[PDB]
Formats: sequence, C-alpha cells, structure tokens
Amino acid sequence: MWYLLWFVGILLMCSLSTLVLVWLDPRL
Amino acid sequence: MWYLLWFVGILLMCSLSTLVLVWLDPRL
Amino acid sequence: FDYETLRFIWWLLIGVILVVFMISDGFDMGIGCLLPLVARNDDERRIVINSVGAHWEGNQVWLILAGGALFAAWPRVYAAAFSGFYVAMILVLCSLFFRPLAFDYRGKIADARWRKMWDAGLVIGSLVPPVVFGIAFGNLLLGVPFAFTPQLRVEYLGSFWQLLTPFPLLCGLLSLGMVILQGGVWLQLKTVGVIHLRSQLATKRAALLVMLCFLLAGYWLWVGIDGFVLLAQDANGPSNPLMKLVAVLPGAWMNNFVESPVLWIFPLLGFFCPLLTVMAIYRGRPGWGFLMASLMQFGVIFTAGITLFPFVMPSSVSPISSLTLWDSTSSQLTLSIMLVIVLIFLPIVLLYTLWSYYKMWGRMTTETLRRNENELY
Amino acid sequence: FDYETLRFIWWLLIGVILVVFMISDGFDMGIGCLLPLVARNDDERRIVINSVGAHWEGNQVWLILAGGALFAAWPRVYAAAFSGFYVAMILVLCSLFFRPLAFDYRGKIADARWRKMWDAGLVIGSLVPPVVFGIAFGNLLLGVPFAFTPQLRVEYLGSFWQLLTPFPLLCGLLSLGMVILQGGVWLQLKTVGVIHLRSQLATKRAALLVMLCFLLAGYWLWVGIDGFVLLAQDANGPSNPLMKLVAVLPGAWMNNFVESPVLWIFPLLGFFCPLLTVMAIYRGRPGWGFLMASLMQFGVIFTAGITLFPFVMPSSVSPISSLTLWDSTSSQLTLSIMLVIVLIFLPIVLLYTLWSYYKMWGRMTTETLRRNENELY
Amino acid sequence: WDVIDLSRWQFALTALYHFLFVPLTLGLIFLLAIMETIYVVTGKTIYRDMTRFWGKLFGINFALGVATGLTMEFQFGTNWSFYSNYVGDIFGAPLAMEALMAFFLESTFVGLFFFGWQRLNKYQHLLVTWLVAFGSNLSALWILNANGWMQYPTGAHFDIDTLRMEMTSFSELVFNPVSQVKFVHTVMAGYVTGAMFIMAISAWYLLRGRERNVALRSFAIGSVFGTLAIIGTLQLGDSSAYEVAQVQPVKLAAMEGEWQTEPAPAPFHVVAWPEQDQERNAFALKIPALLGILATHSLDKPVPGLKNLMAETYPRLQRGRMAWLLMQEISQGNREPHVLQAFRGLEGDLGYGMLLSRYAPDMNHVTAAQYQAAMRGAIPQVAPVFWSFRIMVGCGSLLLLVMLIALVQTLRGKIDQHRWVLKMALWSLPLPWIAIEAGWFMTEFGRQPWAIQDILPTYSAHSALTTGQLAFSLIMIVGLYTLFLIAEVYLMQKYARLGPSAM
Amino acid sequence: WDVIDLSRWQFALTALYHFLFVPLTLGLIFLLAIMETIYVVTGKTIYRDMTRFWGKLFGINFALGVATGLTMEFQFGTNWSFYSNYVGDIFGAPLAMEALMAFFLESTFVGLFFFGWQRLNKYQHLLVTWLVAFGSNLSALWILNANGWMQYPTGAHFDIDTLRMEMTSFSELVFNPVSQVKFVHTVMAGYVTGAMFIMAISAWYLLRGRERNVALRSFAIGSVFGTLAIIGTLQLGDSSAYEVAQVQPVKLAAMEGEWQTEPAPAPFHVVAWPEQDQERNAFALKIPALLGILATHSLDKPVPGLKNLMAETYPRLQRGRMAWLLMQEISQGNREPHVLQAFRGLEGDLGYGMLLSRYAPDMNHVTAAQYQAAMRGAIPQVAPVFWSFRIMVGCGSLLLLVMLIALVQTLRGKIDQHRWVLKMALWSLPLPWIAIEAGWFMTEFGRQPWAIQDILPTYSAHSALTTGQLAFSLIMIVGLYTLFLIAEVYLMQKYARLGPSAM
Ligand SMILES: COC1=C(OC)C(=O)C(C/C=C(\C)CC/C=C(/C)CC/C=C(/C)CC/C=C(\C)CC/C=C(\C)CC/C=C(\C)CC/C=C(/C)CCC=C(C)C)=C(C)C1=O
Ligand code: HDD
Ligand code: HDD
Ligand code: HEB
Ligand code: HEB
Repeated sequence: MWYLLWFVGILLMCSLSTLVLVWLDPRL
Repeated sequence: MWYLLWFVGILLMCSLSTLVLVWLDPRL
Repeated sequence: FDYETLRFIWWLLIGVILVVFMISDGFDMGIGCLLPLVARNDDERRIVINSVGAHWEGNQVWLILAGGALFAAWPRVYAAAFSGFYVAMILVLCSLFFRPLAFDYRGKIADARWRKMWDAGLVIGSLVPPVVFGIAFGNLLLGVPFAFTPQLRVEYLGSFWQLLTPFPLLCGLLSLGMVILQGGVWLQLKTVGVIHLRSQLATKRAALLVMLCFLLAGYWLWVGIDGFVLLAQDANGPSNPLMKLVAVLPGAWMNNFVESPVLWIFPLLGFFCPLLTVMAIYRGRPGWGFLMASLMQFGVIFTAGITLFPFVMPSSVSPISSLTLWDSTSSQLTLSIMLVIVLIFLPIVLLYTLWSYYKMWGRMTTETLRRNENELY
Repeated sequence: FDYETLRFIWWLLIGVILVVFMISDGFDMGIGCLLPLVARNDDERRIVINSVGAHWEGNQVWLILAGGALFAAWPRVYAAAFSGFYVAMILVLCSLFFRPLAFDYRGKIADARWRKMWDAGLVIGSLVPPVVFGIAFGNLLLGVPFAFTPQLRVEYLGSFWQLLTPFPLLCGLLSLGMVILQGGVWLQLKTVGVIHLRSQLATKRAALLVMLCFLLAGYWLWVGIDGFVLLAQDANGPSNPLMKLVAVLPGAWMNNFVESPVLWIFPLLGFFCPLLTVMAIYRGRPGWGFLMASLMQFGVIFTAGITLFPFVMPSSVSPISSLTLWDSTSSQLTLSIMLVIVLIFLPIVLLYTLWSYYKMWGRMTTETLRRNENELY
Repeated sequence: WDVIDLSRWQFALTALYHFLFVPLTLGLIFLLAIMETIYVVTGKTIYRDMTRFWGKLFGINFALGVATGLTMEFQFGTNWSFYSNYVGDIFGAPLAMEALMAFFLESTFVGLFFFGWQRLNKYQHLLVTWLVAFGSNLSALWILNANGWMQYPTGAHFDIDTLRMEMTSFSELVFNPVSQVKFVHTVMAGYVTGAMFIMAISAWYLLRGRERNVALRSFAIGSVFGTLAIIGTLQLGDSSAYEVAQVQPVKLAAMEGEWQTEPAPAPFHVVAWPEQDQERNAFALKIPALLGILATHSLDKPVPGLKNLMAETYPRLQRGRMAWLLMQEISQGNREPHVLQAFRGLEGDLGYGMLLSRYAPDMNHVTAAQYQAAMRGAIPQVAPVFWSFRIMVGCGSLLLLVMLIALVQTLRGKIDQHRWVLKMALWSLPLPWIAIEAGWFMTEFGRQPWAIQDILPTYSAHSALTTGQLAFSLIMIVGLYTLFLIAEVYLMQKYARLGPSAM
Repeated sequence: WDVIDLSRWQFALTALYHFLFVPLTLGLIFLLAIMETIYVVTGKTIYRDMTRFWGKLFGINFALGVATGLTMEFQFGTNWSFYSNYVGDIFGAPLAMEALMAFFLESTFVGLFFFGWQRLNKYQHLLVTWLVAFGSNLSALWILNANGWMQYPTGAHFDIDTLRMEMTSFSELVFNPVSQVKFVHTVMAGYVTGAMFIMAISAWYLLRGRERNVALRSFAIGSVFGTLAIIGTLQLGDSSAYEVAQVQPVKLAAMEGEWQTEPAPAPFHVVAWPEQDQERNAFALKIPALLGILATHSLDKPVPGLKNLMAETYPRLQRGRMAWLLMQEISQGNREPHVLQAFRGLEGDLGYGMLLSRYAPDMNHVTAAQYQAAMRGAIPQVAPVFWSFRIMVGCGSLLLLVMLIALVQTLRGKIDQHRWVLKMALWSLPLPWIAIEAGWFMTEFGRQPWAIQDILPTYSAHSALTTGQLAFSLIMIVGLYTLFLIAEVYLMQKYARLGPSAM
C-alpha cells in the first residue's frame, strides 16, 4: 500500500512547497 | 498503516483547497 | 514495575486527576453558582461568564479524563459506581447538559427571558454535580448496598432515595462550599470592582462553611460510622474481589491516621487552608489565596482517599465483594501501558494548558467587555 | 484465451510493435543519415535536427518497448539473440549513445568543431543500428550458430566476423534504404525549400535501392538458401525447445506463401509501396507518401515474419533447439497478463502520441528557427 | 417493552443524536483551518470574515456536540455494567487515551481559538486552529479504534482468575485492520458532511443577491474539499466492505441479503425484501457476477450464506454450551484438574454459551428446539441492514455526482451562471446526514446478536436495572435532547439567515 | 580476471554511471513542476524564468540518463543469458510494463515540454510537466519492483517442463513488501538529491551578488522539498532496514557486522573491521540494546548471526545437492515415477545445489571441505557492506541536519544573512550522491552469493562469453562513459556559471 502513500505524499510535498513559496514571495 | 495515509491525505486535501482558492481568487 | 507498586501508582494518579479536576471545575462551578449571588445586572453576569468562558472547556475535559481513567484502570469500580448511582449519574448528566449551551447560546438573543432561562440552567449545572458527587462520596464512605454474584456480575440492592441520609448530604454541602470558594477566589483573581467585594464576602462565607462542615464530618466519622478492615488480600494477585477477608469494626476509618501519624498533615492542611486563603484575600494577594485553595482541594481529596486507602466503594450489605484498590484493577500489561501513556502526555497537557492560561491572562473589566461586546458571550 | 491463440496473438503483437518502431525510428534515422547528404550548411543542419527534435524521444522509446516485450513474451529468444550477437548489440548501444547527446549538446557551443563532431556522432548513431539490425535479421533467416544443452542453457559457437556473409549485408543495406526513405518522406512532410528538393531526390534514390534490394533478396532466398521445416510441435504444450522435430529442406521459406496464396499480398505490398510513395511525392501529396512508406515498412516486416512464421531465430549448427513462436514463450498466466496490460495501455499511448504530434505540427522553416534560435537546438 | 430493548433504544437515540453534530464539527473545523490558512498566505481580509462567520456556526454546533458527548461517555457505566466489567481491561485504553490527548487538545484550543483573535497573532491563531482540527480528528480516531476492536477482537484472551477478557498485545489492538478503515471512512464522511453544509449555505446565499464575496469563496472551498473527501470516502467504503466480508460474514450476508451460498459469480441484489419467516428474498433484482468481485477482489471465492453460517455455528453452539458449563463450574470454586485442563480447550466459544443461556433455561439439558431458536437468533434482522446499506450507497453516489458537478462549475469560474446547480447543492444538504446515519445504523445493527463479535452477546451485557428506573432516564434525556435540538436548529437557521454581513 | 568477475564489474560500472544521473532527474523534474505550478497560480513571470533555467540543466542531465538507460536495458541479454532464460517468465512483466507506460509518457512529454512553450498554454504546459514527473517516477516504480522481486521472490514456482521459474500470482508480485519500501525509499532519495542540487547552486549564486531573485526562490523551494524528502527517506530507510531484517538475515548481519547470535539487547556496532579470515570484528564500538530494538521493533527477538546462518544453510546445502541431482536426472529425459515424486519435495533448495555445483566438481561425491567452502561462499564480503551502510547512514544524518538548518533559515526570511549557511549548502552537494551510491552498492552487494535470493547464484547466472569478447565491450563502454561524463560535467559547470540571466 506504499504506492498510494507515496503518491499522496509527493502531491502533499508539492502543494506544501507551492504554498510556502506563495506565502514567502512578498516577504523576500 | 491507514492512520499515516489519512494524515498525509488530509494535509494534501487542505493544501489543494488552499492552492485552488489562491489561484481562483483573482478570477472571481 | 511490580504489580502492587503499579496499582498504588495508579491509585495515586486517580487521586491527582481528581484533585486537578476538582480545582478546575470547582472554580468553574463557583463562577456558575456565584452568578446569581454576585452579579445583580446583565452586564455583571456577562462579565462573570466571560471570566471563565475561554478556559471552561479545558476544565470540563478533566471530568471526561477522570471517567476514562476510572473505566480503564478500575473497570469494576467504574461499572459498580455508575450502575448503583444510576439516577445520580442521570441527574449529573442532565445538569452538565446546560453548561455548554448556557455558555454558547445566551448571548445570541436580545430577549431577557432567554438570558434568564440560560442563566438558571448554568446555575443548575454548576450546583447539582458537586452536590451529587459529594452525596456519592459520602455513600461510599458509608457503604454502597450492592453485591457480586459468584460470577463477576454486579447487582444493586438499593434505591436512589436511600442515598439521601444526612451524612452524604453533609458531604455534598461540603463539596458545594469548596467549589463556591474556588470560584470566589478565581473572581478575586480576575474581576475588579463591586464584583470583587461581593466575591470576597462569598469566599469568606464559603471558607467558614467548609471549615465547619469538615469538622462536623470528622466528628461524625469518628463517633458515628463504623469502618471496613482489610484483614488479608493478595496485593500482587489477580483482581478477583471475592478472594478477600474483611470485617467491619467501629472507628476503623481512623486506623490509617493512627498507625501513620505523618498522614495527619492532609486533614490539618485541608482544614487550615480555608483560613489561610481568607487571610490571603484580606491581605490583597489573590495568587497565594488561589494556591491555598488548591492546597485545600488537594488536602481534602487526599484525606478522603487515605480514609479509604484499602477500600474503594465498600459494600455495606455484603462485607465480601467490596472493591479495593488491589482488586478491581485491569491487568498488569494494560495498566503499565496506560501509566506510560499518562506519563508521556499529561505533562504536555499541563504545559500547553498553562500556556493557554498565560496568553489569556487579561482582567475582565467592564470596558474590555464593552469593546468586544459583539463576540464575547 | 487458448495457449496457442495467446502465443499467436503475442507473435502478431511483436510484429506490430516492430512495425511501429520501424516507422518511427526509421524516419528518425533517415533524418540522421540525410543530415550530411542534404544539409550543406549549419542552418540547414539545425533545421533538419529540429524537425524531429521534439518527437525523437517518443520514437526511440519504441525500441525499449520492443526489447522489453521480447524479454517478457520470448525470454529464450531475447537471451539467445542478445548473447549470440554480443558484439552487434555492443555496437548498436554505442551508436545509440550519441543520439541523445548529439541532439542536446551540439547547440550549446559556438565552435564549429563541436558541432561537426556531434553531427558525425548523430550520423553514426542513425546509420549503424539499422545496418546491424538488418545483418542480424539476415543471419536469423540464414541460421544462427548456437545450440541448447540438455539443461536449458544456451552457448554460442560462432564469432562476430562469421555474421558478415553477403546476404545479411544485403539485408542491412535494405534496412538502411528503408530508414533513409522514411526520413526523406518525413522531410517532404515538414521542410520546404532546397531541403525539400534534395529530400525528394534522396527519397527517389532510396525507393529504387529498396526495390532492387528486395527483389535481389527474394531471388537469393528462392534459389540460394535452404529453409527449416517444423514437422511436429505441441502448440499448447510447455515452452520446451528440445521437444520438437525439424528438418532442413531447400526452398522451405516459400512454403508459407505457396500453401496460402492470400499471404502473397505482403511481399507485393512491400515491393510496390516505394513506387507508390515516389508517385505520391512527385504528385505533391506528402501525406499519402508517408502512408505508403508506413505500409512499405509494415509489408516488408510482415513478409519477413511470414517467411519465418514457425521459426524464430533458427539454429544452423543444430537443427534441434531452434527457437519457435510456439516454444521460447513465457507461461500462459504472464502472457495473458502482459496481453491485457498492452490492450489497456497501448491505445492510450497511441492516442496521446498522436495528440503530441498534432500540437507540434508546424512546419520547420528558416524564419521559425531564427525566431526561436535561443532555445531550439 | 423489555429492559434490554429499552436500554438498546436509549443508546440508539443517544448515539444518533450525538452524531447529528459530530460530522459537521469534523468538516467545519478543517474548513475553518483552510480559510485561516488562506488568510495567512494571501493576506486578504475577506477570508478572516469568512472564518469568523463560519466559526460562529461551528461553535453553535460544537456546544451541543460536547453536551451529548458526556452522556455518550457515561452510558457505558450506567446501562452496560456487565459489558464494561467484562471488556474494560481492553476497552479502557482507547477511551482513556482519547480524553487524555485529543479531548484535552480540542477543549483547550477551541476556547483559545474563539477568544484569542485580538491577543494571538495570525500565525499563533492558525496553529491553534490546526491543533483544534487535529485533536477533533484524533478523538474520532480513538473512539473508532475502540468500536473497531468491538467489531473484530484482537489481542484478547479470556482469564479464569478475573472472569474477563484481558489485553494481550497493544500493538495489534491499535492497528487492527477493521479499526483503521473504519476511522478513515468515518472521518472522510464527516469531511463530506461539512463540505456539503458549506456548499448548501453558500448556494442559498448565491440564489439571492445577498452575498457574493464570502459566498463564492466558501462555495469553492466546499466544492474542492467535498470532491476530494467524497472520493476518499467512497474508496474507504469499498475497503470497509472488503474488511466486513473478510471478518464478519454474517454482517455481509445481511447487507447483501444472501441466504444460501451460491457459485462464484454471485449476483449482487439491488432491490430485495429479506423476509425472516422464510429464509429467502422477495422480488430480487440481481446483477450477476458483481458482489463476488467486490467482496473477494477475485473469482472462485464463494460468499457464505446465512443458512451456512447458522449450520456452522451449531457446533459452535454446542462447544459454547460446554464452555459455559465449564466456566460456571470454575466460578463456583470447583477447582478440579480435569475442569482446569478442559477449560483451556473450547474457550473461545463462551459467547455462544451465553447465547444458549439466553435461549435455553436449563443449560445441562437442551432440546433441538432451543438450538434452532439460538441459531435463528444468531443473525440480525436482515431487512433493516439491507435497506440501510442500499440507502447509504445510493446517497453516497448522489453525493459524488453533486460534488463532481459543483467542482466542474467551480473550476470553470462560473458558479452562479446556472440556478439549477445551486438548487441541487441546496437540496443535497440532508443527504450526507441521511447516508451517515444509515451507515452507522447498519454498522451497529449488523453485529446485533453480539455486543462483542463472537465474545459477548448484547442481551447478556446489560446491567441490572428495572423498567421504571431506565424509563425515567430515557424520558428525561429524550425531552432534553428534543428541546436542545429545537434550540440549536433555531439558532443555526437564524444565523444562516442573518448572513456574514451582520457581523 | 575471471569472466564472471569482469561481467559483474561491467554491470557495476554501468549501473553506477547510469544512477549518477537518475536521482537528479527525479528531483529536478518535480522541482520544475513546482516552479511551473507557482507560475500558474501566482502569475508572476519570475518562476517561468526559473523553470526555463533549471529545465536547461534538467535536459542536459536527462540526455545522458537516457543514453545510459539503453545499456542498462540490453545488459541483461548481453551478459546474463542464463539469468534471463531462468527468471524471464516473472521478470519480464515489470520491464515490459515500465517501457509500455512510464517510458512512453516521459519520452513523449519531455519533448512536448521542451518545445511546447510557445504553442501550449500555461495550463497545458503545467499538465505536460506533471505528466513528465509522474512517468519518470513510475519508471523507477516498475524497475524497483523488479529489483525487489529479485531481493525477495514471491509468486514463483519452479517448473520441470520449462526448467525455469514461472509466475504464480501477479498481485503478490506487484505488492511484495520489499519492493514498495525500496521504491518509496529510492524515490525519496532522488528527491533529496534534486533538492540538494538546487540548494547548492542557489547558495553558490547567493555567495556573490550575481543573482538574488531566482536564487532566493529556488533556494526556498529546494529547502522545503529537501526537508520533506529527507524526513520521508529516513523513515523509509528505517522501514527498509526492518524489511531486510525480516527477509534477508544474511544481509542484515553483514550490514551490522554480527557474526555470532547474541541475547536480545544486541549491541549495535558503529565502528568495526569485519575480517573474514576469522569470523569476528576488530576494535568494535558497541552501543548496547540498539540494533535489536530497531531490527525487531521489540525485545526478546534475537538477531541471527553469520555463523548460525551458515550452520542452518548446511542442511539446505545437502538438500540442494539432492535437488540438483534430481533436476539433472529429470532434464536428461530420465522420466522415473520415483524421481518425479521426489523432485516435488526439496524443490526450493536448487540454488544451494547450484552453489555446490560451483564449489564441488563432482556432485555425486562431496567431501566436508567442499561443504565448508560452500558455507564460506554463502555470505558476501562483510566489510564493504558494513562500511557502505555506515557511510550511507552518516551522510543521511548530515543531509537531515543541513536541510533542517536551511529550512530554519528560509522560514525566518533571512537566507543570505549568514555566509556559513550558504557554504554548508554548497559543500553538502556531493553528500546525497555519495549516500545514494553507497546505499545502492550495499543493496546489490549484500545479496552477493545470489542473483536471486535463495534461487539462483550470480556465478551460475552468467552467459557463455570469453575474456576478450567481454573485455572489448567493457573497454568500449568505459571509454565512452568517461568521455560523456567529461562532456556533461563540463556543460553543467558552464551553464551553472553562466546563470539564468544569460538566457
Ligand atoms: C480524621 O480525618 C478526617 C476528618 O477530619 C479532619 C474528616 O472530616 C473526614 C470527613 C471528610 C469528608 C468525607 C470529605 C470528603 C471530601 C470531599 C471533597 C467531599 C466529597 C465530594 C467530592 C466532589 C469529592 C470528589 C469526587 C468525585 C468527583 C467523584 C466521586 C466518586 C464517584 C462518583 C464514584 C467513583 C469512585 C471513586 C472516584 C473512588 C476513588 C477512590 C478513592 C480512594 C477516592 C479518591 C482519592 C484518592 C486519593 C484516589 C475524613 C474522611 C477524615 O479522614
Ligand atoms: C466521529 C467519531 C465519534 C464518535 C463515534 C463519537 N464521538 Fe464523541 N465526539 C467526537 C467524536 C466522536 C468529537 C469530534 O470529539 C466531538 C464532536 C463534537 C465535539 O465537541 O467533539 C465529540 C464529543 C465527545 C465528547 C466531549 C468532548 C469534550 O467536551 O471534552 C465526549 C466525552 C465524547 N465525544 C465521547 C464519546 C463516546 C463515549 C462515544 C461513544 C459511545 C462518542 N463520543 C461517539
Ligand atoms: C530510479 C530508478 C531507476 C533504476 C534503478 C534504473 N532506472 Fe533506468 N531510468 C530511470 C529510472 C531508473 C528513469 C528515471 O526513468 C530515467 C532516469 C533518466 C531518464 O531519462 O529516465 C532512466 C532511464 C532509463 C531508460 C531510458 C528511458 C527512455 O529513453 O525511454 C531505460 C531504458 C532504463 N532507464 C532502463 C533501466 C534498466 C534496465 C535498469 C536496470 C538494469 C535501470 N534503468 C536502472
Ligand atoms: C455518509 C457517507 C458514506 C459514504 C459515502 C459511504 C461509502 C460506501 N459505504 Fe459506508 N459507512 C458510513 C457512511 C458512508 N459510507 C458510516 C457512518 C459508517 C460507519 C462507520 C464505519 O466506517 O465503520 C460506514 C461503514 C460502511 C460499512 C461497514 C464497515 C464497518 O462496519 O466497519 C460498509 C459495508 C459500507 C458500505 C459502503 C460502500 C459500498 C460505499 C461506496 C458506495 N460502509
Ligand atoms: C541517499 C539517501 C539515503 C538515505 C537518507 C537513506 C536512509 C537510511 N537508509 Fe538507505 N538506501 C539508499 C540511500 C539512502 N538511505 C539507496 C540508494 C538504497 C537502495 C534502494 C533501496 O531503497 O533498496 C537504500 C536502501 C537501504 C537499505 C536496504 C534496503 C534494500 O536492500 O531493499 C538499508 C538497510 C538502508 C539503511 C538506512 C537507514 C538506517 C537510514 C536512516 C539513517 N538503506
């Protein structure tokens, strides 16, 4: 079941990075 | 192992909703 | 961990949880009970309600924690106590119904009847549970009429009305006095003004009532009620209540204090703490008063526990099958697992509850309420 | 699905995959081989390279798909073919090394020597693999010198130099002609100008060469090379190459066409398609020319397959242990699983490759290259 | 009415009433966290107004949820004394740990979130909201872990010395296959409920010109969250069906109305009337080779029928009778070496012994009629389980369709262009509640002859209470719950009609 | 040199060289997807320049990755004829399916992504980039599934008729426990590699005043992605260690340098010299009760030692000798009913029979010395595995520390305020590559006496090739790979020095 876990995890990492960059872009 | 899967999945859903709203807010 | 040591540690943990819940929900229910006795105006009622509005949930959750800890560590005590006191538990549940709704609904209707009704509901929900808990504790100290079949099934041989003897009523009055004193001290800690003076007077009266009630209860237990003696019991043996020898002797409740004179500190502490907190309030130092009140709650609860050190809810009708701390306990594995879980998580819970108190330490004055009148209930 | 039907279906699927790969990498390697024969300038070389720059990866992946399909459906054929032709496979790997690097690196250095070196590498990588594949196919049609031990282990009894007989060289020349014709037709489909005329001339020459080479190969196979006959073989039996009866007879390759006259369409189609595509190119309709070229590739490949319908890589030294389509096959379960996976995914692959071609259908003129000179390589 | 039936009805009403407000809290707290996160990231103050307006309703629902939670907690001790005394050694760990961690987190930080707007900064407020959501979900995690252990006992062994089942392995108690799937499924259902609630209110706002700034953003959040949650909950429902098929064949047979074992292409009924007087269905509508594929994930794996299950439990009934006789002999102090050695064998059938005790006045001598009655009582009422399962599946499919349409309309950027989309979003509001109540009822009624699966029947797990003593409590709680529901629904309607513009 | 050793070295060099460029592609494609997603959402054109600049280097690495992939594909047939002929029926499904789906997706859409900037819109380009990333990851998924089946065979049974192992169950072939953990672990390691590459280049830019707009955003993306990926890869490394302990005790013993079985508090060595002449370590540094907790997740579960494993394989060696004799009799056409019945038993030890065949010239008569030699050869060289494991763990810990520091500096918003942070980010660039190569080498060398675990030894899996024939190929590929590495590293250095401002 690690395949679905990896899929959800990589999408989560992608979305977290996108959100952090959206929040942090004006502050740079 | 469904507990970790649920945790990652709910965080993924949260981040996806946040990203969709960030993208869609100017278009409204 | 040895099984006997594990059981003693969990008994002490139950005592500590009860003390903490008593302190928290005691100042909470003191606010609830002093709402009509202090706040003569709608604004004053709003002030006293918002004094504990933010932290009341984290104080009520201690009651759920105590219930779960009883259900886990002492399933037999949990089942017997909540089955024999069926009407009592129904009453306390009906009382606790109102508190969340009273907090969250009375500020959403402009009508005065709605506010009066929910204030009455809050007062009932802050008054009934302490009295019923005191009555149940007094009945435990007197002997619950229940017995165990040869198969470990519990049946009750009494009614709710039989629990209304004068001694449990006195215990309930003592518990009500303790909680209203805690609430008055908390009002001293937060509110400033006429509410402060009224709460000081109420705290002095509550301390006098608590001291007198405690002395009367001590005398009555000394000369009026016989006690249970645990002749023999396997401390490390399986939790089988039937396999025990127990006889009823007069004045057996004082055996724990007489055998160990060092244990006399708890009754003395619980008796002299109300005087100390009255002195602190009159000295203008509410923090030391709150500390003394907390020590009073701890001392009274642990005095009650020490008086019932080898017996948890003894049975009056049948001397045998009276639950103890050695019996009526879960297996060693689950007891140890629960102990390690508590040791891991309880300090974190205390830490972040203290942080939440720190972030919300502002005094609840009239101007602060008026500034945020739209949101505060 | 019946085991015999499953094996025949997978043989047909291997043929179809080979046809599609031949079409795609054939126009790709035709571009690669016509780079020096058509583009006399750096700008023209850049144009012809960028003509297939976007889609070349999706054409090369067909080779990997063919290799994986051989390794899955026919592990024995895969192992024997890639072990006997060890030097040949090393050469084709070294040739295919350059194509990705030649595409992606020559446009990042301003020096002319770097561009010339990578153009030479690309030409080598587009020229060698078709010739070596033709040589290997000719050797298969002639008989690979290998045998199987009683335990199913394959050993080789030949050298690389022994594969350089005139017939496999002719087959390699035919394959090179086919791929350069496909590349010339693709140039007709995209490029406009002097490159168009040069590619038309090259396509006509390649079609003439392919027709002559095909006729010569047909005559030589008719009168020069004896064939293998599969006397008896369990179609539904286990894939054990040893359990078979086979004898070598002259003119046995034409038995499939003589027994079934309807199968003569494939040789006729593969022989007359180059003439049709030359006519289409001279008629000014490159689309029909490309269709005719694809039909030529399909017809020639399936003619080669039909000539070797009951034999896949026969062994010349040992008549026995010659692999067939009935033998040298995986078990029924994995064969069916692979078939259903292919039926599920291959149509999707074709659909989105066609979509990718549709989105990138713009002609590669000089002005388009100059506009995006910074990014296009 | 009987005392046992009255207590069962009281627990039914209390659980349904409590869970009328739990999924809304679960969904709404995470949607509030979403709004707070958007406010922190983008910096626009509209989402702060959105989260304030929705947090008002969140608190309105949360108060009554907390109120019902106390009764749900104390009902085990008040009405199930024998059940608690029997299974406490293994059941107390989740109940205690939940209150120790998740209840504490949610209770403290909900007040901190409501009253910490002016004091705490944006980041601290966001962290507090996330803590509230995670605690609220962990409470459901532990409660559903306990319920899953009830559905499928694990790490449990009977002990003669304490006459109760004691914990054997905490690791397999926490990670039992049923509990994880049940937890994820229920939490996803709560997410769907919250998202549908938000979407319905936003659609009602958009049907008029009252609100268009808060309404559009709230509708978009609800649509995206609901689509993701409905996909997750459908997948977890399929997984739960597989787990029920593997663990509790009786419940699966009741759900699908299968009476007799049939070949591998077992036809999945969609409409049937599972009469119990005759062990057969009526006017069944069968889709061939459908239930066998879903339940066993393959073919050649027949699904047992109710008749076969009863036939298999008959020897289990005999062994349970023997075990009950041996246990009664042990409990009376009759310490015989033969009895001690014999009790170790056939020890796991004691639940069937209790079933026979209910169905046979004399354990020593039992006739064939009593065995037949016990076998008949070994299965639940098939028709309510079947219809509840069908209702839940249909409502889930309708939720999937509605949320897919809403997501398609949202991504296009044209939400208010079609009145019918908003009307569909509004009229789909009760569907998540109907589906979730039906699913919970099916879950807790498919195991009807067992308080604990194959361990303790519900009839013998009841306490020693009289008709009037239980009726007083039932009447009191029913009246109080009716009044509280009226007040809460009135307040929710009033503040949904008021709109975010009022505050 | 020997032919078998030469082929092993050729495969070693080819695999290492190919995997010098795969993790970079895996990480960089997802980081490019992140940049494209940010560009689509925010709308700012800076991220478009960022993704163009990083996609240049991505393509530079991707070309050589593709170039090495072809040799990796054809090496099975060129140098392992017997291995392929033996295990193809079960090994072809992942290899074929990967090329069928993931290779096709990545190959088509990488060209579509490079050349579709002007034609495709922003959304289509984003979808194409996501498709490229998912295909690149699915290719790794299928390849690592094949490698995991190699590490732990599942759904495989020997067949007398075809003299090979044939697939028995595809479901357990895909979902074997080793393959999933290996796939997730390797993919997370590739993510760490890509994030560290981005962070190192951004830190090099920030050390000067050359770039501050692209560099800061790229550093932030790399830091967040690297922290998440390093947490994931450490967790999956622990899971992989548990799986190796459960499945391949010999590999675990070689990794931890455990020679003799020791009580449950087994001390975890951190520094040792596993000499093989004497089955013991040298100057070991032992931390008590550490390896037993990690390997078995509990206590009272002793970890077997190498000596005990050899002693247990000795009867397996005898059974394998019997099985090899029976199989040779079967293959020669000697169809005896006794032989047919006897071969069904002791059928799974044929790999030990092949080991004895290597270590015993005469199978019929074998002396004790030959058995001792086979037992000695049944375990890999302990010292390289031990040191590779230690190097990988240490580099992983250093990566965790560096990425945590980078994340802390990024969230504070002050990245360039400390020169030492940027210097640490730069000097940590080779560490992910060192760790990943060491981990792969340990993985493929811990199973050294087995091409397939307990099925086929590597020595007997070799094809029939001569010294010169293999040496020519080895020299050719080594020279070409050296030239290609020089050219690729020169281009990467040149375009990292050039900077995004040039384009
Ligand atoms: C000579 O020394 C003494 C005196 O003179 C100084 C006295 O006056 C007295 C008489 C004084 C008293 C009876 C006062 C008792 C104390 C109080 C606060 C009044 C009772 C009211 C309360 C609200 C107490 C808190 C209790 C609850 C919230 C739950 C009550 C229990 C219920 C419903 C059933 C479940 C059973 C239990 C929790 C029993 C647990 C076991 C115990 C030993 C008690 C807890 C204490 C410990 C240390 C574990 C004593 C005993 C004495 O020893
Ligand atoms: C979704 C799973 C779920 C289920 C099946 C139940 N609960 Fe619940 N419960 C919640 C999830 C939840 C919660 C999410 O934690 C709630 C919802 C509203 C709230 O305030 O917290 C709630 C509240 C709540 C509270 C009040 C929390 C507090 O104020 O500190 C208690 C004590 C319980 N529940 C206990 C129970 C018990 C003993 C149940 C079964 C007999 C039960 N709940 C069913
Ligand atoms: C991370 C796991 C991984 C591993 C262990 C391997 N590969 Fe690889 N391979 C990739 C992951 C990958 C990839 C991510 O798909 C690559 C990286 C660069 C690229 O272009 O694709 C690559 C490229 C690549 C290609 C070229 C794809 C194409 O151009 O269509 C082929 C044919 C193979 N690999 C085959 C193999 C074989 C047969 C291996 C083992 C012997 C192997 N790879 C090791
Ligand atoms: C509302 C919403 C919902 C949804 C969507 C769903 C979806 C579904 N589902 Fe459900 N469920 C429910 C609600 C639901 N659900 C509930 C509430 C429950 C209870 C809890 C658990 O999970 O368990 C269930 C549960 C359940 C079960 C049981 C399990 C146990 O008991 O554990 C089953 C069988 C089912 C079926 C199903 C299906 C087939 C589907 C798909 C169509 N489910
Ligand atoms: C670089 C990065 C990295 C990291 C971080 C890691 C982290 C880790 N790790 Fe690792 N690994 C690796 C890289 C790595 N790794 C590789 C490459 C491999 C191969 C593949 C697989 O996964 O398998 C491994 C694998 C592995 C193994 C084996 C498995 C198999 O074979 O399957 C082991 C035991 C380990 C240990 C470990 C640990 C303990 C840790 C924590 C510290 N690993």
